[PDB]
Parts: sequence; structure tokens; C-alpha cells
Amino acid sequence: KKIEHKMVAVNGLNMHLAELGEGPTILFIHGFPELWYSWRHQMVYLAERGYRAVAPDLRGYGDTTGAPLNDPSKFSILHLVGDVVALLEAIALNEEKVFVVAHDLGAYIAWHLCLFRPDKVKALVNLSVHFSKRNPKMNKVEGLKAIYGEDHYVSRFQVPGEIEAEFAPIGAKSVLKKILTYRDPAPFYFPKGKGLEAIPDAPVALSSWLSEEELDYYANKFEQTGFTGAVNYYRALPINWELTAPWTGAQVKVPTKFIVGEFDLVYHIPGAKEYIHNGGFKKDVPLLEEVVVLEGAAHFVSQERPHEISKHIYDFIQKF
Repeated sequence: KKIEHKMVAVNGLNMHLAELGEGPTILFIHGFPELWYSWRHQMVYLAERGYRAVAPDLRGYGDTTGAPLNDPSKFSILHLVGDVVALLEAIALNEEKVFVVAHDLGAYIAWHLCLFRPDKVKALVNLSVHFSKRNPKMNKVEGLKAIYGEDHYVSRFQVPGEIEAEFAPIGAKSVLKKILTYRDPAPFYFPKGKGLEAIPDAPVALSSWLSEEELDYYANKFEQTGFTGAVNYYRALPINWELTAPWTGAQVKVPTKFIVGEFDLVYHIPGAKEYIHNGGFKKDVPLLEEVVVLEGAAHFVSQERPHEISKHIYDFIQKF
């Protein structure tokens, strides 16, 4: 009937889980700066078609508690995959393998889940963030800084306290509205002191997919938690690069479908389109099926194009 919420002890956290439906499990993993709630439309669509949809708030987000906000080292990709493995052990006890659907930093987590524990995943649908072949020369923060400079969001998120202080006088609702409705293919810039002024606005009609009630759901949660938990994922990127050196040259061996919006800023990182479409991606992910690009859509595809995303998930997982 209705979406059920519970709290589950996992990997030192008290994790909030939302759940709908009965049948084979699909784990949904949200992105930045989002919540379990970003999957609202898919949960309904797949539950109606005989699956059990489960979507947690990740470490540092929403109603999930226990991670120390003052130590970004506890938001490493090893901690995060640890969370997910523990979650699956707690909530999918009689399914050796489950389906995984993920978006943005959720997809970053999912790629590493499949590297570390392919035995847990039956098939994967990842949105927005393609596999990143580890660059042995430098970490991702340094790479993106070399391209886009110091005001690039990844660079600005690095120093603890700074982006939090930038957002404080603006309020969570304005920050989330600006990010959620963003449509330009350039990365976000947060120059010191300029608030949201360096972020262009699209015509209002292009965000009619986001109701005021939906926006308020996010704004209310983030008013309470703040942004430190979410931003700490980016502060951990340098250590993530060091910690993942053992998987140089390793392939993801799980059957995979990848989907991205035409206007997604990640899709416009220099080299990404080449990697995705011209063979590199398929080499790292040998069971990657045909890549899907959603024409006229931007980053938040699960909410902007819910039917297309829901159906793409259903059609993929039905093959198994």
C-alpha cells in the first residue's frame, strides 16, 4: 500500500531505509545532494510490477545517523561500499544477488561495489556518472581543478567550513532549488562570497517536473542536517584515489546499463563522451549494454523523466 520507513543498524550507522513492494529486491542508491526520496517515482512503478524497491538515505544524509561530520575520512569509498554490503546482509538475507540502480555519487558507489563484491550484484543500472578509470597521475580533485580552476564546485567543497558558511545566509531551500533546476552543461562554480550568483537559471517552465511540495521535502531535511555530510563525500575524493590503487586494470564484470541526460554537466567533462561512446567504457565494463542518452534532459533524470527512467529499469531487469 504505502511506502514503509525503517531504521537498520549497519556498519556503525543507524540507516534510514524506505521500502515498497514484494518480490525480488532492487536497491536504489541516491546522489548529491539528494535523498531516498529522489527515487519516489521508480519505487512506485517497479513495486506495481512485482519488485521490492528499497532506497536508503546514505551516510551523512537525511535520517541516517552516526557518521562524524567533522572527519571526512569516514566518508571514503571503502566506508561507503562497507555501508552498502552491510545493508544488503541485513535486509536481503535470502537473495545472494540483488539488482542495483544508482545515480550520481550513488553510481560512483555502485561501480566500486561491483569491483569489490561482484558476488552481491545481479545487474546494474547506473545514471549520470560513468565508470572512471583511475588516473595514476593525479586524483580527481586535482584533475578537475587543472581544467576548471579554483571556483569549480569540487575545489570549493574541499576546505571544511567554507561551502557551509557560503550557504548559511542563503538557506537550504534556495540552494536546493538552484541545484535541482540547473540545466547548463558547464560545471557549478561557487566563487567565494558570491553565493549562487555564478549559476545560470533556465526558463522556469523547464522545471515544472519539481513541485513546491517536492522541493520542500528536500529543503526541510537539509535545513535540519546541513550540507556537511553530503559535501564530505567530495572532501574524501583525494583519499579515495589513494585507497583504490589495488583495482588498477580491473574490470567491472556485472551486466550493466548506463543512462545519461543530454545536458548533464558530468557528461560534458572533457574526454567523457569519447570514453563513453568510442570503446573505453566497454573495455572497463565488458557486459555494458547499449548506452542511453535522454534527449533534452539534464542531470536529475529520475525526477525529470520518471517514466522513461522507470521503464528503462524495468525493461533491463526483466531480461534476467
